[PDB]
Amino acid sequence: DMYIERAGDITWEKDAEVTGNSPRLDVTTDGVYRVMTRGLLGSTQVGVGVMQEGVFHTMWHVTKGSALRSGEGRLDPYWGDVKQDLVSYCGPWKLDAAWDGHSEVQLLAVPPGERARNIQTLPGIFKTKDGDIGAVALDYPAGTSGSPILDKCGRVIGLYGNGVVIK
Ligand SMILES: C[C@H](Cc1ccccc1)[n+]1c/c(=N\C(=O)Nc2cccc(C(F)(F)F)c2)o[nH]1
Repeated sequence: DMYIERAGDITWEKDAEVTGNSPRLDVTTDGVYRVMTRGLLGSTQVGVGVMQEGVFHTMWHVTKGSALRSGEGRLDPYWGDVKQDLVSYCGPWKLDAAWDGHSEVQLLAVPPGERARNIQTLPGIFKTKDGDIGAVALDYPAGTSGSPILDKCGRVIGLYGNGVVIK
């Protein structure tokens, strides 16, 4: 039994936390949800995801294509990609926004057993083997993966877990 419970609103918080890990630039209803999996003993958060325009968005490794219970209703997967590590439920992919490249972002981190929180940060670019990946330099536990990363205009520009390749 894999299910979703709501974590909070998707907003750019003006008085958000600011990380010391990076340098500064200059001196059905929508929201974030915890993807859970109940067991014999207790319950355990496997990931995070975004509900937007009647479509639930998360990463493939969280659910692995499993149907999600949502209180009374049930959510079947519509589309996915294993190599990109993405999956949508109830409709096609709707998060069309992207990082501009010259701005700070807010990670709306939704960690396991802990409240949702915005952390402001400048993304770095890391030359990995087989790509220059852009990433937010913030280590959160596994189960936080799928947490949305936001721009100043409120839009989800990426999901936390794996970085983003640049070509
Ligand atoms: C700290 C750790 C570092 C790490 C990175 C990759 C592999 C292994 C380790 N890390 C980063 C992370 N996620 C993102 O940075 N995601 C993201 C997605 C789209 C867009 C943006 C952008 F807006 F910053 F560019 C970021 O998850 N973990």
